[PDB]
Amino acid sequence: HMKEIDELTIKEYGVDSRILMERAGISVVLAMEEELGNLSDYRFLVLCGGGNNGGDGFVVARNLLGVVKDVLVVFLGKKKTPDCEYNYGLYKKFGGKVVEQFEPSILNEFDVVVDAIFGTGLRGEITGEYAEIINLVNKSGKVVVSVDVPSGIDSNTGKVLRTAVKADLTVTFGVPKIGHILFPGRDLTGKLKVANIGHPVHLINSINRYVITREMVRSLLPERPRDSHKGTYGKVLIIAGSRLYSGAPVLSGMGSLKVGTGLVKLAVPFPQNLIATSRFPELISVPIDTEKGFFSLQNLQECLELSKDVDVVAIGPGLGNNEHVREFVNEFLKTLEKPAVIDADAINVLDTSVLKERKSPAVLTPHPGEMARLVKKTVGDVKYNYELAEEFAKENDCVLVLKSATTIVTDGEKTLFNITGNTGLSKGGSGDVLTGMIAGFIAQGLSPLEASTVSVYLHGFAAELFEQDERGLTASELLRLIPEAIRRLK
Amino acid sequence: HMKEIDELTIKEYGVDSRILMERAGISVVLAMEEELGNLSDYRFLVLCGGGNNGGDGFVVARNLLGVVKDVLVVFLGKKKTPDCEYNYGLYKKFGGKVVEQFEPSILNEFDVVVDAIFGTGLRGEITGEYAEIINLVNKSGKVVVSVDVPSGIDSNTGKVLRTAVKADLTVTFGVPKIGHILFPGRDLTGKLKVANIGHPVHLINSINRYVITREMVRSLLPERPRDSHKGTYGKVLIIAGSRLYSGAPVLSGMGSLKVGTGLVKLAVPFPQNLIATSRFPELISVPIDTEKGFFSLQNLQECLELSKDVDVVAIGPGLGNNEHVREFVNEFLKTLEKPAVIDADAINVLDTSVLKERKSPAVLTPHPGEMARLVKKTVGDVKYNYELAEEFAKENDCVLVLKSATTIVTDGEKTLFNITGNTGLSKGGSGDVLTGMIAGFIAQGLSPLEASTVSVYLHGFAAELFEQDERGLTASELLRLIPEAIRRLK
Amino acid sequence: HMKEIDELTIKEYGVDSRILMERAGISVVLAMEEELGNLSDYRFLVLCGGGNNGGDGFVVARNLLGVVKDVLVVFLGKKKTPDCEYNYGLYKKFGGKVVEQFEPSILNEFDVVVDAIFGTGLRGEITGEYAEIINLVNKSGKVVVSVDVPSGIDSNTGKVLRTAVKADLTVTFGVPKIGHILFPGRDLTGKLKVANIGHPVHLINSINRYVITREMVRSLLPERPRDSHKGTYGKVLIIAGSRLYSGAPVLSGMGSLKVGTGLVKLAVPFPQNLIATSRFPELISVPIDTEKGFFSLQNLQECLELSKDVDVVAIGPGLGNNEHVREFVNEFLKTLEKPAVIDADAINVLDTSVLKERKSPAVLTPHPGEMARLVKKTVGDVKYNYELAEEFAKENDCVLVLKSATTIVTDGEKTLFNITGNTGLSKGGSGDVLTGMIAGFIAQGLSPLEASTVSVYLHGFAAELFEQDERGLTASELLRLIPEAIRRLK
Amino acid sequence: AAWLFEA
Amino acid sequence: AAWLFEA
Amino acid sequence: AAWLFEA
Amino acid sequence: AAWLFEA
Ligand SMILES: [K+]
Ligand SMILES: [K+]
Ligand SMILES: [K+]
Repeated sequence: HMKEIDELTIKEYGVDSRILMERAGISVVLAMEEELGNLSDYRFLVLCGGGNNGGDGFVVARNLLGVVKDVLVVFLGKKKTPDCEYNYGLYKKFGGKVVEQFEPSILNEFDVVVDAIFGTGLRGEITGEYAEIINLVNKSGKVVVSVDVPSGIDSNTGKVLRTAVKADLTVTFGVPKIGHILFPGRDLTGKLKVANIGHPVHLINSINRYVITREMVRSLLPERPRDSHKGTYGKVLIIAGSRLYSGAPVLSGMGSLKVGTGLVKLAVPFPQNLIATSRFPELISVPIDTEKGFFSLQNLQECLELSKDVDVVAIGPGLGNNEHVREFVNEFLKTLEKPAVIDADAINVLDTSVLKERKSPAVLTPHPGEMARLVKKTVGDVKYNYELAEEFAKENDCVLVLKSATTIVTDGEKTLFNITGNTGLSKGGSGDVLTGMIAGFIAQGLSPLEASTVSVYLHGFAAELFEQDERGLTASELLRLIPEAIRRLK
Repeated sequence: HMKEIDELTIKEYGVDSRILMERAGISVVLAMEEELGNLSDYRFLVLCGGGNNGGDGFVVARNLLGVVKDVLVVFLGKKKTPDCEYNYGLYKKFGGKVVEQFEPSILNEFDVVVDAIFGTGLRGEITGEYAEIINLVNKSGKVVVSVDVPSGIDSNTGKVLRTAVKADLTVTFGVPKIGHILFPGRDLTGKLKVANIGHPVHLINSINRYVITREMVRSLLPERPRDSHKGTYGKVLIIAGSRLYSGAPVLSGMGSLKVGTGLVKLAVPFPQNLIATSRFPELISVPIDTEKGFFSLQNLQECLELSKDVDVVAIGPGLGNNEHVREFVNEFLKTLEKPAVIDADAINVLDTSVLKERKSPAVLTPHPGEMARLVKKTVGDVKYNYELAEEFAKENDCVLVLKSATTIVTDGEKTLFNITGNTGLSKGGSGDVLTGMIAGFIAQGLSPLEASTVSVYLHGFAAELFEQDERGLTASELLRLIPEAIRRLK
Repeated sequence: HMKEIDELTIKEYGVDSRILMERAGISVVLAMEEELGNLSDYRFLVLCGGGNNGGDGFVVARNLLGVVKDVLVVFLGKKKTPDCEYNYGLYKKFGGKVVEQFEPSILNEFDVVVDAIFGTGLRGEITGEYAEIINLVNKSGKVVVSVDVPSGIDSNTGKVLRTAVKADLTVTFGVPKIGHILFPGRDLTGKLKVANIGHPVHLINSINRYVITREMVRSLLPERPRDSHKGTYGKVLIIAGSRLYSGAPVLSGMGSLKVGTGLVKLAVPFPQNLIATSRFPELISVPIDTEKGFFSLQNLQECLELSKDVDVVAIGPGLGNNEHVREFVNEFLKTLEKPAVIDADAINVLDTSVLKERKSPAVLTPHPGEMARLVKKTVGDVKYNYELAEEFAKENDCVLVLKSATTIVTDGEKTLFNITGNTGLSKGGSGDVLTGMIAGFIAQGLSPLEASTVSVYLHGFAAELFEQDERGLTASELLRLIPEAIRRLK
Repeated sequence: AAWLFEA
Repeated sequence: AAWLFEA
Repeated sequence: AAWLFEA
Repeated sequence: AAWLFEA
């Protein structure tokens, strides 16, 4: 944890807290200079609370003195912490101007607002003056730079505590906080810079929750040895589709192939299985004879036989949710001694007892609506709830990939956040591609957690490479972009 | 053979062996200069055995004396052959420094390792000192230049004899050796230069095993006379698919068309035949009425009738392997008096007696797993086993195309190696394209061996032209790239 | 003064000395990153004394820990000051490695030497270990970064105290020191960055000795109002030349015109006066009838009459030094009630009593040889002796421009240093151009100190704009480049 | 060029 | 871009 | 330009 | 690139 990293750095390593506070403020100044160019033309309004976030603000304000056109600090707190007091005292000795009353029109005479009111010490809702001032800053159209986290964002959840500052730039210290990563906070954060302010690198690295980065995904990508054959790159079985949902299998299957899997087999009710090969004849699409266009227990043995020859099985996209599908999915997963990727309708009928009793690994890929149904809570209680995700992964021995604009991937010990992608992925078909990608990377030798990490990243990055407006992106275009995403990764 | 070419050049043509050894060493120096730029900035460590490979090394070392920053030779053998001794003596008279003890840290003071320990005279496994030194060179991160073949590669098989040097550059003399061409040796070889060291050109050319080159494939490409019609460019019948494997026919058929065949007809069980024309309506896809979705003897007469009007028949992709398919394939090939291209499941059910009794020609296109089953050996005993391939071709009167990262194409007298391609071809569907390409070129007038040569090359080159990461290549993208490969060839 | 600025910043403004020390170290790290690119590939050797310079080094070393390949500190002092001790303690708690013994070969394992042995606290000559280590660093060919001033440079004089470090990069704090500006120190300094480490801007600005900068010279350039005539831009009289030195007048005269003076008149012994107009017919070159080719008292009245109509008089270039020239120069300057620019031979015969008794202003432009003769000292005692220059300016009520690779311009209260130029100016004729430039800017309305500041700068910058090798630069080419220098200034 | 900031 | 350094 | 080397 | 020839 990061506030415990500050403490250790001060208390055990012996770095004066004033030194850390200085480094924080100057980082803010350099970050603004990098974003705004020469600062000397700009007039700055620094809004400072009475805590250490405000102390960081006093450092910023003092270091702009005599270099920029004008600086004014509006001090909004009651008491000052010792480091804030020290730095307030420096600002004044340096000739700085402070006021304690905020006049609505004061924004008119400034170009940049530095928001140092509340950082990680925010507790409860912002009300009264603090709130009226945040609302005025938000209506003002000025350039806003938030110190640490925008004021009003809960740094552990990304939730807005009644009201919050919308920043163009946020400079944070040590590591990104969860509140910069999850929405709405990610939105309010604007452009995020992470500054090194002198914490020991060992401590910064012992942080157990990470953003998935290009470097991390590059080093997880499996090797392609030249002397290889299709079996080197594994075999996937996808169990999917129904008479109602004939497209899902094709998108999942090509997801596996486009990430480099050697062989992909679909098991799909006849005659919907022919849809896949008419579009992509590289796929093997096995006809399953069903009574009414859905998988049922009558197909259990055929699907277990098809599983013997593969490395991983993906199940769920387009299966339909009725009782015969439920019987089949749960009896299948109960007997399949292969890694399983469980998506969509296989999640909706899943009995979680089945996951506990399985020797083999599983990845579950729900959206919040599916996760809500699965644990019997509301969407609002599960959305971006990474602790619930961790608990669930740990209890059921699986990897959980909880999909949203920020996707959470956890196995219970390690939790990762993905921030690639755009709103083009908020469209049917896009989850089916991801399920294939995951199965594909598992087939190639990646562990389930590694497979999930690499896939969520590349799936989002592929979407960003679409040439036209993102809202026109479809799952087929996304498939086409996957090999470009992989190439750009290296 | 090449070691017999050295002997003849010395013994019958009368070139002093010292002259050949000199030309070999200086070629190494020029090759390094071409790869590294000006050599004068670099410190060189030359590892020399006691054989003629080491003698080549002494020539290299002597010719770097006074031109580069530093040269040291570590002499690792016991005895010296006469030419090595002569050249060791020259190195010393020239002021050269030799040591006989190798200290682990000696790598620290050098930039380039010239590996002249063992060439074609390697016998048995490398152990003890020789091995510890090769392991140290491999862990050292220096630039490595191997003389002739990297030490530890069997120059006749490409196999690693316990341990071998991994080179950035290998300079070989006269002709590439089989060990540079087959893996793992091809991998260890790094970039390969073939130097002319003065053998008579007549002898170099009488070598009976060749790498397939762009020039060779260009001169085999058939002519496209302007006054032509579809019949000029031949007719292919492809017998393929089943209810389980509906995509294979389409990929084979378009393989034929994309290389320029006039007409392609598929014979495919109804209704899987409709898959082909829904994707590529240029194809003719004949419905075969079958009892259970597989070809059987009941279809024998229809397929022989369809064969009367064509120039070549390809059979096998997606047929399935069950006894009724076996009866049909063998009775068909027994009566078909047309050239046949035999792939995939037609190989798995093939009775080799049938090939012997056929008047007409055949090309067989197995991967090592299929070749293993066909001759009843392990994959490890058939992989890259070009002598077994030659024997099989010769006994059965066929052309054998044994697919792998290096593909071997032989008719028993002439053996060719293909080194184009990449790991994007290690994916289902890619073999089906090749089968069509071959049938296509046979239809256009190329002999079976010529058709196979041109096809393996262009199929690999098409893969290399994929714009994005190779692992995302699919057989459909490959089809699209074939006409570009043909254009770039000229 | 700057060490008094540190004290005030700590003692009166209340900035903790540890904070200033931190800011200093991190500035060094950013400066290296800006010069070397990404630091993570480099191994760093930090040489730390026991004073605050070494403390700055410990800060550098600690901030590289875990970010770069390797850091080692060689601590070379006995005691540690309190801030050095604190920062040494931090380095170790952070996992840093320190040694106290320096082995000659230790340089072999590092890429960058950070020199934090002695800064402004250097007293007396460096001997023994400190010296052997500086000599080894100088012979080593590594990249050297000096903290504050290269160790061994006296920061008040630029003199080398027995031996000194030759840096590629020097990062200094607050302001450049005199030792970075004067030679040999300027040479040893290499590329100089001045970092802001948090001193109040008011104090940094109260520094009474400055480097002449482009910004300063831009704001001193006189205005060219559109509605103007030649008289707007003033009139210069140049009294110069002799039968021996016929070129000097022409170079001085064109110096005035090229900086924008309206009218320039030369008074030159007949017939050498005709030389000027044959080269530059824009000049007015008045013939003075002399007895033997030199000015003498017989010409006093003609030259005073010619002075009535001008704004400034330059005297000295090419006059010759004999007693009749001495009588004339001193009686002339005694009666001329106009600003005077006094150069070359007018300096060599000058009686300094004359300067004291003059109501009107003067600029003297000696090189060290001329200044030595004028105050009756050795060249070595006057060269770069800015305090002597200040005393002389103040006693004699003049501006002194003491020419050298760094030129000093002082009126006794304000002292400026010029660092533009190159060795192309170490050639006869180049001083004569400068004398004209100065007279010219005085004629245009600049005060003598302002005129001298702008001229030394532009004269040096013109030299830097020569397109070919600097050693081939002549005074005529320099004249041609002056208008380009002025244009580039804006 | 990343000692101070990560993007 | 000159808050930290002068050239 | 191929008398000495083939690529 | 000068081991064999000087111009
Ligand atoms: K804030
Ligand atoms: K070798
Ligand atoms: K120093």
